[PDB]
This record gives sequence, C-alpha cells and structure tokens, in this order.
Amino acid sequence: ITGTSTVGVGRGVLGDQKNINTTYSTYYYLQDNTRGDGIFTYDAKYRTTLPGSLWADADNQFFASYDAPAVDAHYYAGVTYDYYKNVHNRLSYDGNNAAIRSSVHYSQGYNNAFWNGSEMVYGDGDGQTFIPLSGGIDVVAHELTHAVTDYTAGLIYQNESGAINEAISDIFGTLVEFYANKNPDWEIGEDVYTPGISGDSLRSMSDPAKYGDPDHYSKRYTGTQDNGGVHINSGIINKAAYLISQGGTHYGVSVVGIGRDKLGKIFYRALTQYLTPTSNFSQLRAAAVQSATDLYGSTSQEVASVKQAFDAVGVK
Ligand SMILES: [Ca+2]
Ligand SMILES: [Ca+2]
Ligand SMILES: [Mn+2]
Ligand SMILES: [Mn+2]
Ligand SMILES: [Mn+2]
Repeated sequence: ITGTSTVGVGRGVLGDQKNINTTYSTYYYLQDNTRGDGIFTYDAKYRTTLPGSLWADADNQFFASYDAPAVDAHYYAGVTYDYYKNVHNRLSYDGNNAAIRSSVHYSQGYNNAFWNGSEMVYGDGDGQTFIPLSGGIDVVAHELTHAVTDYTAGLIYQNESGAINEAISDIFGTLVEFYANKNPDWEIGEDVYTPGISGDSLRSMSDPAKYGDPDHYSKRYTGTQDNGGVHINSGIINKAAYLISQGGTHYGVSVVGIGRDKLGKIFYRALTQYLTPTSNFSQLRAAAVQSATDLYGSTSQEVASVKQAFDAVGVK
C-alpha cells in the first residue's frame, strides 16, 4: 500500500493499550513504514491460506476483540526489530531490512505459532491451552529469531542442530522480553499459556526439568518424535545460557554469572559467525568459547563462565 504514515491506538491480547504504526489510504492499514522496508500484519480469517488480507481498519482504532492479536503481532514485531537494530546493529532478519510479515487468526483453535520460511503465523489458541499466541512477546521474538537463524547459521531443523535452533529462539526471545521490560522472566510463553492456570509456562530456561525437559546432556532424548526432540533437548542449551547469564551451581558445577547483555553478545556472535547448518552441541560450545574469546580475551572471566556453563550441562 502507498499512503500516509500515521499512528493508531488499540488494545492487545492481554487488554493493554498501545499505539501502533499504521498507513492511511482510504482505510487505515497495519503497515508500519518506520522500520526497514516495513512491518505488515494480515488477517488469515480463520483459514490456512496465507498470508491473507493486509489488515484494514476504518477508523485507526483497534479495540475490537477480533483486533487484539493483530495489534500485538504488529507491535511486538516492531519491538523485536528494534532490539536487533539497537542492540546488535542488525537491520531486520536478513540484515538488509527485509519486510516483516505476520498473519493472525490462522485456522481455528490453532495452538501454535511459527515462522514458515517467509513470514510469521499465529493461531488464536483454543482458549484453554492458549490464548492468541501473538500476546506473548517472547513467542513473537522466538519466531522472528528463527528468521534470523535461517539467514545466518541456517541450522537444520532436526536432532542437535534443530535443538540449537530452538534454544537460540528461546534465548533471544527471552532477551527481547527483558529489553522491552515486559514482566521479564526466564520462562517461555507464560503470558499466553493456560489462561486458567497461574504460574506455569511452556518451557523453563531456569529449570527445564520443571516441565520434564532435560537439563543435562546425559538426559538427552534420543528418539524420533519432535524431529528428534528439537523442543526437548533445547532444554540443555537453555540451561547453559541461563547459567552463563545468571550463574549458579548445577550438578555440582559452579558458574559465575556474566549477565544478559554479554550472553546476547556472545550468542549472537556465535550464531552469525561460527555456527553452520549441521553444528552439534559440542560444536556450539566451541563456537561460544571462540566468540567470548574474540570479544573478551582468552583469559577473561567471560570465557571461563562459558566453559563452566557447558561443563555443568555436560556438553564437552
Ligand atoms: Ca517469558
Ligand atoms: Ca498459565
Ligand atoms: Mn477500528
Ligand atoms: Mn521455534
Ligand atoms: Mn514474562
């Protein structure tokens, strides 16, 4: 669409009011011209054909409940784009300001969200297990980070390389949650998961075992489900990343925390410079160590903590 950039107002999934960037041309569209080549949000109208219709609204006000997921998908994509640019100097997922597209209201009762290789897709949830998934900034940021990985390391979606791919998305989705200061934690999906139950989440980075995911290499899943456990074994890496950031003692191994910022710096460097499509956990450790070395020196604490963290989860 070609039109006039403007700002509208609406309410997100959780009922919070926010301003969003829109474009005016007869209708007001969810098209944000302020970031790279734009952020565009589409209505999939409960169908599975994609992307659907670019979101059009008559009055620049998005307070209808059908609007909620679109508002959040649109807003949180902006935040994520900001994170990457401000923090890592990366312009969009491709590093070249590629347009970011998302569709909401995908299918009916669909309890998931995903990056399909070209755009983001969000289900509305069945209302019991989930509410519309775009209401979780960690979810949005996890998905958009898959785009980042696709254009960089290109980690294949299966086995260890696939678990790394998943852990990368949880790590950065959590760093984005902290960046925006939106009730941050080391949990994944807490805001949209099981509305009826307080205190839970989909996955825990601080304690993966809490939901039955492995927190040590000796406990890894070796079967074939979930693409070889990409969503299970990511727990081992998630735990490592939490320790590097926060510190702690795990299985008798002590790790001094170096904080979130450095965690993000080290992981982003590993991702963009050292990982390859077939990298395994052991290769990830080597990459993380080389990155920290690059950034802080071989005899740094940073390096030391990265080592301790992997020893703690049993990754050699
Ligand atoms: Ca979270
Ligand atoms: Ca819940
Ligand atoms: Mn309206
Ligand atoms: Mn994922
Ligand atoms: Mn949170």
